[PDB]
Amino acid sequence: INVVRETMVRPAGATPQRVLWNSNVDLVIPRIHTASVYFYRPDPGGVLREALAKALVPFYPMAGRLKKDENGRFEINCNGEGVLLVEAAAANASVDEYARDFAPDVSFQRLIPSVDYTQDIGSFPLLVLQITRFKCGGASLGVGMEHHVADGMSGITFINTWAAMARGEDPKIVPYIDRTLLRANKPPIPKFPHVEYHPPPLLKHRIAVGLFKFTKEQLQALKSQATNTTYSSYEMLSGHIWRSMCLARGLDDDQETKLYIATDGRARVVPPLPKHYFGNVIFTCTPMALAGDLVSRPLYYAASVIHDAVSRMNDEYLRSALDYLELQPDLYKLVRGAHTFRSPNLGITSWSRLPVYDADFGWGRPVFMGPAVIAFEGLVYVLPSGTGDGSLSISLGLQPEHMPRFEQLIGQI
Repeated sequence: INVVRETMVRPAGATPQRVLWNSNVDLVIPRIHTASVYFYRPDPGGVLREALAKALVPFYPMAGRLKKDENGRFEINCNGEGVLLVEAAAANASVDEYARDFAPDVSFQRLIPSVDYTQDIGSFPLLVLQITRFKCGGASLGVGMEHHVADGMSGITFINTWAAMARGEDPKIVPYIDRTLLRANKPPIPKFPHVEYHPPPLLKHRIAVGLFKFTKEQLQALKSQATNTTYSSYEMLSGHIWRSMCLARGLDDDQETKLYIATDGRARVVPPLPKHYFGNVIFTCTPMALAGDLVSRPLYYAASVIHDAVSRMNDEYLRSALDYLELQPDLYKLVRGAHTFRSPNLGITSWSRLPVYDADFGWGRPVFMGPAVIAFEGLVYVLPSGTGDGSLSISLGLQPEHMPRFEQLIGQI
């Protein structure tokens, strides 16, 4: 990959010099990962830059820097120091030479800046953006965001705002920037045990990435296997992936397994949070069951443990977690990235609700929106459909000798 330019873009002007306090859910997050790649194709530089500065007027926390206070608690120091925007060019080109089946791999890590977090926090950009053009109109947007500034939803809002501005339009949107709403009460009064942050079950006493497609003529069936109640397609798919991995890993029947589902609390908090709330609201929801009960009983049981676990996270339960996390012994060791989604556990983060394919700059809309590289096993990305099909794709990492099976049980609905 060749590089034409590298610019540290700061807001167009007039930005507050805040220091944003961060809510407990603004601190417990898996690392600074959350990378993303956007793939474009032809349709029917001097503008992408100024649109970023214009979009950094309302979203000034993105142009800030990471900082600790006197207690070591992480903050967002609104420096206005800027966001890194790179415009790359590839000689070899052929976007699908490059992306091929769009499955994540190390070559996607090259559509993204290198950046050393190990350095001092106050002097790396919280967000980096790369624009890599190809041979006949292929474009690639790489996004690398720090978790302590905003969640995925608030990050996609920015990319959409940036794209809406580059189109020659205007944002309409003012972000709500105040994390004191999710402040735990004084004193913390937990009402639940909160097994979400309990240690995961242990397996009873590098890798291969896999991208899998679910047509619409597959999701129909899952809705056909639904019974007292009747569950939804995503709840079936999720349990289907839970069921498949429990069989792909050859788990013993009496083993406890844990599914780490990220949950958006913006809508279930009373009173409801403001629109365009800028921050991290992602709460953890962990349904659990024995490995045998998932795979021996019908698929609607796997949704039963998933649905009843998500339906328990009401305003009384979410605010009880904020009080709960205030009492934890170490602030960021509940952060568990590299070996929590080990066997027999797993994690499923879904993007089937974020307006992902709304990043039209003028080159059309994305054909692809997905993660750059799979770090390790256990994390399932529920991709959204771009062609309006009603489809649903998933990307996944597993041990090299569990993927050949996992591919065989996923295809059988």
